[PDB]
Amino acid sequence: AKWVYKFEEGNASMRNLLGGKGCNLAEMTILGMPIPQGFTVTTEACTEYYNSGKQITQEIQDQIFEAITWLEELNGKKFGDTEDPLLVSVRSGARASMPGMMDTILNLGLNDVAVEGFAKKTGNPRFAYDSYRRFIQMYSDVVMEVPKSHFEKIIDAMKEEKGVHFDTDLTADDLKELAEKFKAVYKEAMNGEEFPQEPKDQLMGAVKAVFRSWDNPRAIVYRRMNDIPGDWGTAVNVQTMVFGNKGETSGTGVAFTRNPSTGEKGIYGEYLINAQGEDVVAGVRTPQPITQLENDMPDCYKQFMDLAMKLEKHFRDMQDMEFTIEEGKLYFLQTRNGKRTAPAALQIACDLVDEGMITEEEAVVRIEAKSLDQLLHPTFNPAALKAGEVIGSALPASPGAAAGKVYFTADEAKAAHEKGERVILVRLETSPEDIEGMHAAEGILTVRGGMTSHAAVVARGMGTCCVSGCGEIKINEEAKTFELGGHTFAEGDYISLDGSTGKIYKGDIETQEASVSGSFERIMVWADKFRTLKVRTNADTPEDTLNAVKLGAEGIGLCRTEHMFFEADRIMKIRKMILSDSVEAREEALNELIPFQKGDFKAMYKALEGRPMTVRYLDPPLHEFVPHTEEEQAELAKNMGLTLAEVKAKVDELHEFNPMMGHRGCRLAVTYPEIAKMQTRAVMEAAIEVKEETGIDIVPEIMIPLVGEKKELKFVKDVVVEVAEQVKKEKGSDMQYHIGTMIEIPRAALTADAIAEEAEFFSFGTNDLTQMTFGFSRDDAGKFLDSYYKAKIYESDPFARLDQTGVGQLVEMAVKKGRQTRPGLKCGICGEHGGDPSSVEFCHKVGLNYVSCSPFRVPIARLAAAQAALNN
Amino acid sequence: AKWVYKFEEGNASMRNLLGGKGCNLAEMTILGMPIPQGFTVTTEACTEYYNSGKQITQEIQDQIFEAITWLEELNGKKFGDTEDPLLVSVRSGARASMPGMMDTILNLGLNDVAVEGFAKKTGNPRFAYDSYRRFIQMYSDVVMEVPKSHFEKIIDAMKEEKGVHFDTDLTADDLKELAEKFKAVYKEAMNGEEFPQEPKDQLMGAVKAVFRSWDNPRAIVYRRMNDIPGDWGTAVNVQTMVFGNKGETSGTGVAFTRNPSTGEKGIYGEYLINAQGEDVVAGVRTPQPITQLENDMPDCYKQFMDLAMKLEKHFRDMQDMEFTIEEGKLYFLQTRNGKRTAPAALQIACDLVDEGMITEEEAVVRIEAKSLDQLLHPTFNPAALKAGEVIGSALPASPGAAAGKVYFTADEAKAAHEKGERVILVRLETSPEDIEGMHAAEGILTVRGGMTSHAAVVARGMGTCCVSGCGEIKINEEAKTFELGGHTFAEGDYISLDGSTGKIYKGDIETQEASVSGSFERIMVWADKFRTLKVRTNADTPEDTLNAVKLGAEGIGLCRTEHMFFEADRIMKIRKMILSDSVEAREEALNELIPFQKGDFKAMYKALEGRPMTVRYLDPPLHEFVPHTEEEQAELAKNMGLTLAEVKAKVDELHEFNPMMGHRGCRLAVTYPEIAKMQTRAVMEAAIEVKEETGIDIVPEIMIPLVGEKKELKFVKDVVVEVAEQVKKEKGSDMQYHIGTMIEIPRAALTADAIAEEAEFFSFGTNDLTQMTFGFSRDDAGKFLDSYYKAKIYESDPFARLDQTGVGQLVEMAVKKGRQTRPGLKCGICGEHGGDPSSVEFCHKVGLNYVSCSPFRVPIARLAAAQAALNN
Ligand SMILES: Nc1ncnc2c1ncn2[C@@H]1O[C@H](COP(=O)(O)OP(=O)(O)NP(=O)(O)O)[C@@H](O)[C@H]1O
Ligand SMILES: Nc1ncnc2c1ncn2[C@@H]1O[C@H](COP(=O)(O)OP(=O)(O)NP(=O)(O)O)[C@@H](O)[C@H]1O
Repeated sequence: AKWVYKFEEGNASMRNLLGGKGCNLAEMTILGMPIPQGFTVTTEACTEYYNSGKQITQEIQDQIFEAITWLEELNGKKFGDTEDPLLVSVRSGARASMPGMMDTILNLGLNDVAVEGFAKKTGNPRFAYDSYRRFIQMYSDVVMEVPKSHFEKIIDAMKEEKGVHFDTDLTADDLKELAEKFKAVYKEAMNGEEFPQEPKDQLMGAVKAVFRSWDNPRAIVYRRMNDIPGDWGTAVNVQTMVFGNKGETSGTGVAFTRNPSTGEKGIYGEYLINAQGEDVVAGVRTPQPITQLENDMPDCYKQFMDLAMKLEKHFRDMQDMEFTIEEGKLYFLQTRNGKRTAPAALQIACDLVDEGMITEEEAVVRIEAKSLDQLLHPTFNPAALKAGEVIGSALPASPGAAAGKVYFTADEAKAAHEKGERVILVRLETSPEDIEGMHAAEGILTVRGGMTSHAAVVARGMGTCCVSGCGEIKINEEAKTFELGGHTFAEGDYISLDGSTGKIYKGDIETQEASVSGSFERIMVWADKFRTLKVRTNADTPEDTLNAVKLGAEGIGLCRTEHMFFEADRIMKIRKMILSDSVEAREEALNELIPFQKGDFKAMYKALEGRPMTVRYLDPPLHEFVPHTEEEQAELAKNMGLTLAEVKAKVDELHEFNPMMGHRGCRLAVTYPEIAKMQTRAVMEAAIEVKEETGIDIVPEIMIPLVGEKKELKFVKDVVVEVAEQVKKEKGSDMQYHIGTMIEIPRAALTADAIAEEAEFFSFGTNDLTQMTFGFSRDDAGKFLDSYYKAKIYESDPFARLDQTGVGQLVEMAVKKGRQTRPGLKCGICGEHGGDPSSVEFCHKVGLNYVSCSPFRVPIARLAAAQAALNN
Repeated sequence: AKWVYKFEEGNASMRNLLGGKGCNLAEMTILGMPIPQGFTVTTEACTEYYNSGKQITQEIQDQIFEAITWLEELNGKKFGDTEDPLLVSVRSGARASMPGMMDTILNLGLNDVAVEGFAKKTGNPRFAYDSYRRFIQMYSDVVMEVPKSHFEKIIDAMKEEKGVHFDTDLTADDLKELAEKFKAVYKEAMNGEEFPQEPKDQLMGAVKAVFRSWDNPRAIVYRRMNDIPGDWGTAVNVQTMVFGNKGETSGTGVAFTRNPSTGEKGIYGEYLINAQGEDVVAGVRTPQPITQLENDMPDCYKQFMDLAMKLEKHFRDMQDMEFTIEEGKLYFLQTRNGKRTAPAALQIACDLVDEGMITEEEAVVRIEAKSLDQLLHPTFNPAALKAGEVIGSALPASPGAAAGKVYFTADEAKAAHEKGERVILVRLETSPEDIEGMHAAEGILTVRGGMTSHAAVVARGMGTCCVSGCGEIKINEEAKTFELGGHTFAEGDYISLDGSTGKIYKGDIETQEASVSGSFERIMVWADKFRTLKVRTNADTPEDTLNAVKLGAEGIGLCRTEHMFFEADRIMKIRKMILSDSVEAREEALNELIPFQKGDFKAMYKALEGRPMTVRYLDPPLHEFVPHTEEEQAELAKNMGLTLAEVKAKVDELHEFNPMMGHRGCRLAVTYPEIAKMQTRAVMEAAIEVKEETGIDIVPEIMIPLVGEKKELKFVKDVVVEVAEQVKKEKGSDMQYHIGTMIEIPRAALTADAIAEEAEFFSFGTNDLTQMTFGFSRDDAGKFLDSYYKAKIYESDPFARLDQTGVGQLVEMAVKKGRQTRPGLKCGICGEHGGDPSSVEFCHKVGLNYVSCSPFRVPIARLAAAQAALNN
């Protein structure tokens, strides 16, 4: 059946068939707009391809060519024809937006003859070859593997030798020449083979390699970053060209109907006099401000002006738009919802709602939950900024205060950042090839490329400062240095940028905390209103507490209690207990902890103010609390009066093949019910008084880690209660208090109906359940983990994102089961997953009471709650 | 309800309710044997009791005393009266036969007063008073907690002060003496509270206790061994007492209806005049052969014999019977299927099946499959035994070559077997309390006790050797020595024990392999004829295939690949490989093993003779295939151009916190597919060659470990399928092969449906699965497991008995979801749960094509796969 569609034959509501591109392309057409005519091979073909074993069925290929013919007819020219040839572009696009990640080829169907036809038919040879070097360039770079630098340097070395600065300055001589060299590049790079002369070769060649784009390395990166199933595929758009390389009254631009950094109303973008779209999107040549095209083409801009506010309305959201003017005749190639900063993200929403185009529901919904992390990135200290040593100033591509140490590629910057380093990456061009870098880096500095460049839209997206098109940079790539201002910067040296001023700095500038702005707060009342999951916070100190509470969090979900045991005033008391041979001896020494931890629990409860807290009883194994240093073993052995060969014997004894799975947690509490009881008293006595002290009521939750058998937790909770019951009788407190569990071990989940006979609550630590379920531990894992992403085996970080398909089955089962035995059972999530919005939604969906996250993630959790509800 | 049944009110089928010892007194009473009329309070009382916060209800209490009144009427004696009292036995016997794991009290209904009325009645004060110190004893111990260490000394402090060598020798006044001191002993520990003289209060206090028995520490251990469920509890019996301790015409005993060790046919059992059963039973005295009762009183002999033969006949099973002569009269007290050894248990069945009394089927179902482990126990080297310095000798109460270092208490013995010693237990007596020892002991040596004893029997069932009743020995528990014939021995001294002669040996006698009787071989036939499961083995070498094979093993279910690097001529290569700077350096270093490994398979392929083999690829992390010593480290560097700095650089890096959850197994081939190829080559080449030579058909199974994702196994599998077809092209081979996957990560059995699409078989490596379903290690589970069993947290050992409840869930789910996409899907299990009968059944029942257990456990799988085929 139909593998090929015509723009007119389609609409925005046909996105899964033709992409966001051909579905807005079609849409733009059906809007009557000046959109160059073409067709789309649907994402079904892409699929057929991989199952046609990276090939095109005789059927799907005839439809392509059959459709091409159709374009000829309409245009009045034949494909890659000899004299008056039809010229096409071969564009990609997935179901979703992944700016500059996949590839596109331009001017497809110029052979060795047609360029002469072309030259003569347009009476413009400068133009013909520019478009032909451009074909061999793009085509060979993408269809084959021949990299840009080659073409980038050749097109370089030649303007040098020729003593020219701009592309617009090469003669048709140099371009025909360059044409020759570009095919030399090709014929070379591929042991003999010469550049495909038949457009039916060119055409099929592109379509295929654009399907292939789907799995570019960089594409697999953007997809993980944004939870995109690597299986969707991409459609290939075949669109009849419109040429901007045709002179002064011709040229190419891209724009956002509103600011994508600031959020501000009114056009934003760039344009490039006499140029094809690539140079601009592809961060290859630095273009000028859009105000130019306004000034020096007051008409084509007024037209563009209208059509932009059309599309804004038609789509009811701020749009990024690709366009070309060919000889004073403006053309719209693309439109989409611009990827923006979170600060921007929010401003627009409030705006559109305020104006009246979108509701308060549509707002909360569209916002990319994760970008909220940006809103708490530290900004510069004014005085420090005002004293930093300016060395230069380029484009404010992406906002942010980025102080770091320079690397000249991505893989390195990433590694430097994955060491502990704060990295600033420095690059010739603004590229989506460097996405591994841009993400790693605190900041990005480039010599060329504009804010409209792909990378930029995407950098504004992730939350990476950018400063682009700094043509005053020299990059010394053998030396691994670069020159700007007066100096030369060595790899590792501190530069600092400001994606807001644009001004660049030698050195490393101070950063203070950041302010949370208005619209943020407006947005925050809506989610808060539409959501039904409560947002907790993983937090172990009153201070961590105040921070989350300030952001707008409702309780502590996980409050870990291992630091109460670690600290100088602490670590002795516990160390004593471990070396105690008598049980009373162990009791006795832990006891000397009680005034300490109770004073902790009071400091917390004070900060807490009646919000719930799930306190986490002692997690890890004793050997985490013993001295592995002989210095502190001998000291210890005197502190009590033993031979160092007993304390050394104890550790040795407590030591473990696998720490992840020792006599730890609930298995510990069992053999040493004493620690259980001790923490019971502190919590209770701290709770009771701080209620008696503040008047605000408290209902302690007590959480037991690493359970997996009902009878196990049974034994343990029986202890706690007694202690809670006595502390009560003593004090004479009627105080409600809950005892529940961590569901972190599968069997705990698998038997959730047994466990629930005991657990008053369930707390899901998928951090730990994901280790157990997967079989790898967080740490040692990294060893394969990246080799996995690049290979498409895990399309998400199981420790960063709750693996619903597997780990998730357990999460649900433990709910469906736990609640069957106890229907009014509360459940929470508290991992790192507790703040990933995929995890957050899913948790709203399998029936959670709450999610808990890091203080500074509470708002990702709150908006991610807002949307989990509305979307169901 | 009817919480109480007269003996006449019951039968065989009321076993779960009357308990075992219930349905037997009922059964036997109906057949009308000389059973002393008593009555049975039901096992449901046990439950009601427990449930009732461990108290007795009014109705139960009422139901008891009412029969106590019926009990009087027949006896013509008002219970525990003063002039002519009614004296009862309060006995315990669960629905399961846990010999002497349970308490029972003799002679309840006696006190200072009633004792006197008895001696006036019975006109025999030495007896009258003996039985009041007995009841005083057996009560103080069971209901309270006073130890036999005490009582058994004041008794000896009397047989020394009164200068007698026997208990018989003691005048009624020593007993008037021995009696009170006992009460002195009792009160001492009861806070100034004395013995109860309440024929009523004594009863309730006694019952309560007998119900409490079910959770007896020995019991619990015994319930962990024979898989008895921990919720069944115990029924309780109050029976009229007859008297073996009256005179020279009275006496007690017990006798098997066949040799319970060697299965020999005919009567076997001992006897003791002038004592109540407990003497023989508790292994507190040494009895004489029943040959004795044959000369003394041959009517009672001949009475007894007949009923033993009628008893076997009625139960179609070698009975274990208890009798007590009260003055020329005989009285049957007890009966049960006679716990035997694996030897005997095969014997009888074949005999019973011959004779014409049990079906071929039956023969199978009722052989404790797990016992066949004794079967392969090594036999004392005959030449080395002909040398053996025999020092003394006694009752061969249980068979076997027991050899190892001696300890004086159960725990000293067990704690020695933890470290890994081969221990021999040395005891005053054979007692059912010394169990942790009987389990960990290679055999046991007691000064006093019979072959018809409690512990004795439990020794035989376990397959544990026991030489009992060696009057010679003198234990010096202080110094921890014993003086026997030759010399005095020290805690740890090596000796051996021929349990088949009860001949002792000074020294650690050399041992050797053992064979299997034609009786085993006969049963093995009846196994296969009846089982649905196939059975393979965990085998790495031709020696161990050949071994497995001949035991019944069909093919191999799990061949490990590790030694192929472990080994001498192998390790340099993987060591050469790890340190390889290039993939090229790898492949190079790698291909050098192919020759080594290739034969290592051609080897196994002439050994399987067509039997299928499951080949696990490499599993561990590289840090295992390196020198973990710093001397070790440098020596390899000198051999490959490097230095300590370069070696440690690796050996350091290769380090993981938890290597169980490490970059290992399937995750290795992801980043180093060079091995997968290498391994695929070593196998594929060897297969055909051998297939082509012998002319036997060979179809390789290949199994990838630590798979938890579908895409994950295909990548490794794709690597495999290329090398495989590359060899097949080379050799012009059509050799089909199968690529399956272990299932040992929980995320695989979860997503079974996805996995089976790529994997041609599931193989259940139950062991890491357990370790991960439980969230803990086995190498590390010593430190709490003990608590857990003792505390009843865990009933069974999760690393030996397949956990049907939790882990079993994933298994089913795996075979379900798995077979939903590959109907033909073969799945087998290779754990240590592949030689556990209980585990095997669940496997049978769910649909595992086969089971695979270690070569020396194949006869257990066989029988068990046979039993479970039937019993389902
Ligand atoms: N038929 C065409 N005629 C003239 N210019 C075109 C044509 N098709 C695409 N372009 C331009 O060439 C550049 C590349 O096309 P495009 O398919 O949008 O890829 P991209 O913009 O680089 N990445 P993305 O926008 O996310 O798909 C853009 O500037 C387009 O506007
Ligand atoms: N009413 C009785 N009269 C005489 N002897 C009795 C009586 N009741 C029990 N006995 C004997 O006392 C001894 C112990 O009692 P018993 O209830 O059988 O526990 P056990 O044999 O020691 N262990 P178990 O076999 O598991 O129940 C046995 O030797 C009995 O034969």
